[PDB]
Amino acid sequence: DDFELLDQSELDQIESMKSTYKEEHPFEKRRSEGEKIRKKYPDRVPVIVEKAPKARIGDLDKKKYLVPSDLTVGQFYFLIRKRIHLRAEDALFFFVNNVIPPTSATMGQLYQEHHEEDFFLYIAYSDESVYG
Repeated sequence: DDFELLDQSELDQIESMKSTYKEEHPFEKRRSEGEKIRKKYPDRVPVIVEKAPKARIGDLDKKKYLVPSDLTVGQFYFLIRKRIHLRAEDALFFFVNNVIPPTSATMGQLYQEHHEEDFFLYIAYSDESVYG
């Protein structure tokens, strides 16, 4: 009948993606490490990469990556996929705040828009194209 007005704010209402890393490392320790690493490497951003709970592909043992601010999401996909156990026929998707980012985005763009108050950017991955 009538139009439905979609609002960007809806994206922000979803609950945060799971992060064992956040839960098991006290906030102040994370924030101190993130601030220090940002000062040390002004051309890089610190990223935490974790499996979405519903993902059906292999887990990732190493979570902490320091990435060039100009690396693109497509390049990051290549590098991270190399480290996960999945079939060539398995898919791989990344999520930042529950949303799949563009292949063309840079890690510095994602970091500026989405880093948390500990100065880390959190990315989840799944073989499914929805976070859960």
